[PDB]
Amino acid sequence: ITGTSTVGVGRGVLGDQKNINTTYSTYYYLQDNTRGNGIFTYDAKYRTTLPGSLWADADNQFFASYDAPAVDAHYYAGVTYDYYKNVHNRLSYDGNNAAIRSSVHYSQGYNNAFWNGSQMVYGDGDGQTFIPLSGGIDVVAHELTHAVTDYTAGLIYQNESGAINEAISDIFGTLVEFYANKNPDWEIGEDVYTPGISGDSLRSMSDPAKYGDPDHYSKRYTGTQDNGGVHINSGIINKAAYLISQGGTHYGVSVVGIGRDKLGKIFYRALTQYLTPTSNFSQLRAAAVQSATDLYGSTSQEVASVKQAFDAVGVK
Ligand SMILES: CC(C)C[C@H](NC(=O)[C@H](CN)NP(=O)(O)CNC(=O)OCc1ccccc1)C(=O)O
Ligand SMILES: [Ca+2]
Ligand SMILES: [Ca+2]
Ligand SMILES: [Ca+2]
Ligand SMILES: [Ca+2]
Ligand SMILES: [Zn+2]
Repeated sequence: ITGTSTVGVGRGVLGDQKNINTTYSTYYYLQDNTRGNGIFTYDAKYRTTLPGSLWADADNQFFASYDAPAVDAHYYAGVTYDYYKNVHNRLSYDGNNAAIRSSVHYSQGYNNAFWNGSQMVYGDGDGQTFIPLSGGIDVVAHELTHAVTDYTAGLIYQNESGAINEAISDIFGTLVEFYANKNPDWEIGEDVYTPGISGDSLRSMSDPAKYGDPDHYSKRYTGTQDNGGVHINSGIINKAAYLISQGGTHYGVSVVGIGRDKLGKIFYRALTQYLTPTSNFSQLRAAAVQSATDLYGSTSQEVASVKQAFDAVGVK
């Protein structure tokens, strides 16, 4: 909408107060004009029609329980935009400052979030498996990263290419969580998953097997569930990325860690310069090796560590 840029205040899903960029024109709307061509947050009103209504508020204060998922979807989309711009010199998901749209209160008791080809969509959860999913910065960044992937490598959402697609979203979701630097970890979704159980998460990148996901190619899933295991076999790539950053010895193979920032540079370059819609795990290894070679040189430690990490997870 046309209006003037304003700054509201509210509370997110976890009860934390934050400022949000809004737009005033009769109402105060969740429209942040400070980033690209805007970040826009919508109310789906417990229905499944999308996007719903651009979120309107009478007083620019967003402290109601119903407001909390919208506050966090809007704010964490901003953080994710900042990460891609400041760290990778990428302007929004398309690289040309496309408007970022999110809808909250999608459906009833909906235990998921997704990118629908055009926008982000967040359920509220059923209150037992999940609380509203936009409360997780890693979840928000995971979703926006699907848009980045779709505009760049275009990895098809099935089998190995789809597991790479998922892992890319977990990797950058985690790197955005570290960028914001509030309780960062290598787990996915811990802030919104199972409010009655402490210490768990949807997936672990450091130990995928903790939640039944493979941590070696020899343990990959080859059935048809979950689009051929896209959220299962992502564990093999997530583990490789964790090893590249943090190091470790895994199935007897030692990896010298190079840190998060270099992990992000290597995988961002692989995603945007080398991967294709049909890339498999072996091709991802080659893309990561080439990306590290471009950035750091063929004789570098960074190249050596990429190779060790893919060796450790059985990907040649
Ligand atoms: C229990 C759940 C929460 C685990 C997991 N979901 C996730 O890990 C993440 C949230 N953390 N959501 P996503 O990967 O973006 C789901 N996207 C999707 O299925 O696209 C399918 C799709 C394709 C095209 C258009 C629209 C949708 C699952 O869905 O199995
Ligand atoms: Ca209000
Ligand atoms: Ca965390
Ligand atoms: Ca996390
Ligand atoms: Ca929990
Ligand atoms: Zn995903």
